[PDB]
Amino acid sequence: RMYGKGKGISSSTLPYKRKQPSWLKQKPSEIEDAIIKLAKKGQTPSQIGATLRDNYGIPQVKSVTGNKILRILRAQGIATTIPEDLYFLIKKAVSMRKHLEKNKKDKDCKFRLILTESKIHRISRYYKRKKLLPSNWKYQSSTASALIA
Amino acid sequence: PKSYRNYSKTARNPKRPFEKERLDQELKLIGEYGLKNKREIWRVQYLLAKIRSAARYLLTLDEKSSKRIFQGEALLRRMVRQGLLGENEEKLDYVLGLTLPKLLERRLQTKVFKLGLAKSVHHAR
Amino acid sequence: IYIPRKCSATSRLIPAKEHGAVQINVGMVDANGVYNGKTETFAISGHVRQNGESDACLNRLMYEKKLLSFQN
Amino acid sequence: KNWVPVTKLGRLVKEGKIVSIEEIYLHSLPIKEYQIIDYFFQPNECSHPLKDDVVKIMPVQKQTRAGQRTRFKAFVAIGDGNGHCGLGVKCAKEVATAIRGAIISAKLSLIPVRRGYWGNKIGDPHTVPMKVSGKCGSVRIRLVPAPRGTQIVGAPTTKKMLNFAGIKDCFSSSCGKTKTKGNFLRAIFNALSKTYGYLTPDLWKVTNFDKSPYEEWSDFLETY
Amino acid sequence: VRMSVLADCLKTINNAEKRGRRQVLIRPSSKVVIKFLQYMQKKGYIGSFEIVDDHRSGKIVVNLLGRINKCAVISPRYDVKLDEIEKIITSILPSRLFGHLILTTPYGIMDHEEARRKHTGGKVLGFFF
Amino acid sequence: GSGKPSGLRAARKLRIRRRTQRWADKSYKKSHLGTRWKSNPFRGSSHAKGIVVEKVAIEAKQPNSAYRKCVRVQLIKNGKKITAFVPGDGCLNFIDENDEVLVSGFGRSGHSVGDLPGVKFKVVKVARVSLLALFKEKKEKPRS
RNA sequence: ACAAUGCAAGGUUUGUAUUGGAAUGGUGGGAAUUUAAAACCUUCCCAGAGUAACAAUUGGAGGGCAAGUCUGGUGCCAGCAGCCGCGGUAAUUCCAGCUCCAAUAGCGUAUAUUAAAAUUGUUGCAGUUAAAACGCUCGUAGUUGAAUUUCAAAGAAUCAUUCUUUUUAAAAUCCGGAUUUGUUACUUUGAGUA
RNA sequence: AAGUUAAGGGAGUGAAGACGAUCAGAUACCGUCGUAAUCUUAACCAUAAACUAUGCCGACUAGGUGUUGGAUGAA
Ligand SMILES: [Mg+2]
Ligand SMILES: [Mg+2]
Ligand SMILES: [Mg+2]
Ligand SMILES: [Mg+2]
Ligand SMILES: [Mg+2]
Ligand SMILES: [Mg+2]
Ligand SMILES: [Mg+2]
Ligand SMILES: [Mg+2]
Ligand SMILES: [Mg+2]
Ligand SMILES: [Mg+2]
Ligand SMILES: [Mg+2]
Ligand SMILES: [Mg+2]
Ligand SMILES: [Mg+2]
Ligand SMILES: [Mg+2]
Ligand SMILES: [Mg+2]
Ligand SMILES: [Mg+2]
Ligand SMILES: [Mg+2]
Ligand SMILES: [Mg+2]
Ligand SMILES: [Mg+2]
Ligand SMILES: [Mg+2]
Ligand SMILES: [Mg+2]
Repeated sequence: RMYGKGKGISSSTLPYKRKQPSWLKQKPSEIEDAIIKLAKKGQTPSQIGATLRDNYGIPQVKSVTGNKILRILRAQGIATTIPEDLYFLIKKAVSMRKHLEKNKKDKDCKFRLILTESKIHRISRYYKRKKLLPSNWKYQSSTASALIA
Repeated sequence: PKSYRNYSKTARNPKRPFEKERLDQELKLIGEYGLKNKREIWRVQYLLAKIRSAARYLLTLDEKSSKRIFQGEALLRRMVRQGLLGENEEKLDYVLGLTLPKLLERRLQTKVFKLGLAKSVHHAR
Repeated sequence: IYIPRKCSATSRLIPAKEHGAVQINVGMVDANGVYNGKTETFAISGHVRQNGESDACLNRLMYEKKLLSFQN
Repeated sequence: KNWVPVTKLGRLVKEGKIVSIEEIYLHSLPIKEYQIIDYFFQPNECSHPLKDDVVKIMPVQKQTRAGQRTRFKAFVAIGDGNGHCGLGVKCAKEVATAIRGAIISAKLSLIPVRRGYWGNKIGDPHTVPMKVSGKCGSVRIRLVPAPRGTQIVGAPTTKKMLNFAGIKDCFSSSCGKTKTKGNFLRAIFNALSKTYGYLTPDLWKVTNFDKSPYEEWSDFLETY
Repeated sequence: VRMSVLADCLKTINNAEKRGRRQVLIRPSSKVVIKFLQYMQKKGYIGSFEIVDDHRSGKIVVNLLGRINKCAVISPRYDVKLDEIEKIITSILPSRLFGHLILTTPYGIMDHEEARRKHTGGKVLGFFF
Repeated sequence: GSGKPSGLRAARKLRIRRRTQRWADKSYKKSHLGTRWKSNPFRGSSHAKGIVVEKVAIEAKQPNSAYRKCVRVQLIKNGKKITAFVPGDGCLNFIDENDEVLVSGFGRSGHSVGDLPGVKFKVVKVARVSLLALFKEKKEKPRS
């Protein structure tokens, strides 16, 4: 684990066969449409994937549709400006900051806030290095709260 | 200016000056081949040693490397000339197998002693 | 030129002062069950004996021959 | 010189049931009696005799309620000068007795050491075959094989041991306290021992086994 | 974390040899590692090995002949010129008569002797005895 | 892990640590600090000439019992006062209370030698005659 | 140096005290030459060793470390001793004499330096307790960074191996044939260096 | 932890201090009393045998007895 002393290995691990299984009836177009609908309804990539797995009969959008789900969202144009994980981190940070504002003496929270900030800065940096974030994007503790939306 | 007439040490000293066995060996050598000091022995060791070093270096290179064939061959020839090897033992692995006796044999005094001329080594000298 | 002995299991090859290491000798059968004259041989190094894998190694060796039949 | 042999191997060796000490080494047998070793290396019959030396007689004190109580550890290296080296230790009250004990110990130890070659094989092996390294206590020594004309580059003690072993040409190292002579000696011995137990491309061959003295002559031992 | 897969694999192999295993599961296969293994096989030290393809970094399992004394990586893959080789080999491997010092060389990976024969030295991966 | 970095491009760290650490080596520090020239009577030299100021005794280290015969001398070079032990069975009297003595080290760089407490110097010539020669006596006699 | 006897030891020969003829530099003087002129070098001719006075020293002999528990003197004094130590009336250590040992026309002492030093550690140190893991985490530079992209295949020589030849895709170029295809590190050949 | 600064708080404990003993002496150990501190609030401090005296990430190697927290199966 990047920050704790946590060393767990709980993980999804996908099956050997990566051409979709026989029982999968859904044609790709339908699944794409479903994905789009889910996106519209406010769900994030991971969440969307989960929904697809559970509510509909489909293991992996990658086996049914050549593309992964983020890619298809992008194609359809409903991709977030601000990437999933990063966004989540930002939200968490914001929450922490609110708590701090409320409740000044919380040392552990402060420590954890610092850690989350650091992680954001890593993630943020990575995104900048690609082209998902713009280069003009620092993350600010003052702004942050407004950013998430 | 200084002269350009360069000069060189012919003999290295021991290292460990009162090792018994070595000393005894040296003394034996002196006895046998009528030598004046340990210095003579040291000088001959040095002479031998350079050659040995060269041989070692050559062996580190492979056969039909130009250097090995040329320089090694030359060395071998020199050894032959000196009366260190002769007919049977001319292969560059053999020039390592030289010892001090081999070299001392070819000293003039020793030769003289061998080929009649004088009753002794000392006498020959 | 004494060529030392190769542990038949692990091939480690075993020196003079090993002791420990053993040359176990297995006697053959001839149809009836009676002791045939011949003897099939395994040297076992000390290390394996110390470990306790020795028995396993022996079993494997037997399997490789025909002497016993289960492997593990 | 006659002695009533106790052990089976010894008994066998009493008569000409064994060719060489090589055979006994091969089947990793525990030599108990020094008499066996003596029999294998006599001045008559045999070629190279066992030249010995008291490399160190260190005095060693126990400190009882009434003063000191000195014993003398003797170390001895014993050596064929060709293949077989041995290294014995004995702590005893008198010096001579200790020395005597140590020679016996050395004989018991006596190990075959593989001499090999540097570079390529010409007449008769001379150096160690490969870099072998023993440790005992702090002192760890790494004999490295050398070319022919080199002597044993190494400490006096190491030189002494190596001549006995029958290595002519080597390169010593020595990490650790070499002033502690006994340990150094032990390390050297260990290194020497390692020479057979190394497993070179030479020895990939799986040559079928020889029969041990105990099965080949079991019938002859039933008489006694 | 991982850094040099190959090094780890070699360490594992060495450990297996020490124990006296027979089989051994080298856990992330790598082209380089495979090449190394092949080389080893060629010079007799290793038996068969069944590079098992997952759908990821593969696993190898490798069949051992009880024959390796040590095998190793020498990290910092030092560039090594053809003249510089000899000293390096002296430093490393136990005898001039045997052991192998494996270089990655612009003519694929090969041992020091091979390199010498060719003419090109290169970067030095590892070795065995 | 080793402790040290063994990267291919690591050289800067490797050099730099060594450069800093060298200074922990006592001998190296002695060689390369500038206080050598400052804080040393001979000022980086084999010997020095000093006129004598006082013939003096120095009591030895506790186990041994002697009064070692020293000479407190003033270096002409440096204006430094130093005790220099004088060898010989009776070689204090071979020198005068004001004699141009030539004094060497004792054998241990600065570090003091043997029974003597803090006398780091060995007078080895008086009025240009060799102390050793005088001691032998068959060789020479002190000119004055 | 050599040979005689005398003496010695060894399984007749080596070794070592009397003699005594051979050898020869050195040293002295002439030349020949050398050299700008001399001087040396070498060269020849006269001179010319037996205590071959034509005289070997230097530093050591407790250990480290080769060599004395030899003789007198000193008596925790003087002194020696790089270090450990020696000296308090047997000092194997001082001061001597004798004998021995080492290196020897050299041999000591000092200061510096290299090796010894894997005691600065790239190779190559150590960090529970010996000196040494920052109180802890984050963190920039720094160093380090999973796997993945043409794998392979066949023929001839040699003593399972070595060295060689041939083809297995795509694009541009040339009259179905034939021939170019990321950058740098790295490496190989060169070139050019007093 | 002590310590510092400022507000409260102030029971017990209790550096200081005071006696009582103890002892040749006792400015200590034992006892009685007893400020500072201990407590909170808001700052400083930035150190401890801050000790697993074991830097962190990684791979491998060997069994058993457990134990905290989940998951899987079966009784
Ligand atoms: Mg981290
Ligand atoms: Mg993990
Ligand atoms: Mg001029
Ligand atoms: Mg001695
Ligand atoms: Mg001295
Ligand atoms: Mg006396
Ligand atoms: Mg004396
Ligand atoms: Mg040094
Ligand atoms: Mg070194
Ligand atoms: Mg150290
Ligand atoms: Mg400590
Ligand atoms: Mg820590
Ligand atoms: Mg960084
Ligand atoms: Mg990679
Ligand atoms: Mg506090
Ligand atoms: Mg407080
Ligand atoms: Mg207050
Ligand atoms: Mg109160
Ligand atoms: Mg109270
Ligand atoms: Mg601290
Ligand atoms: Mg600590």
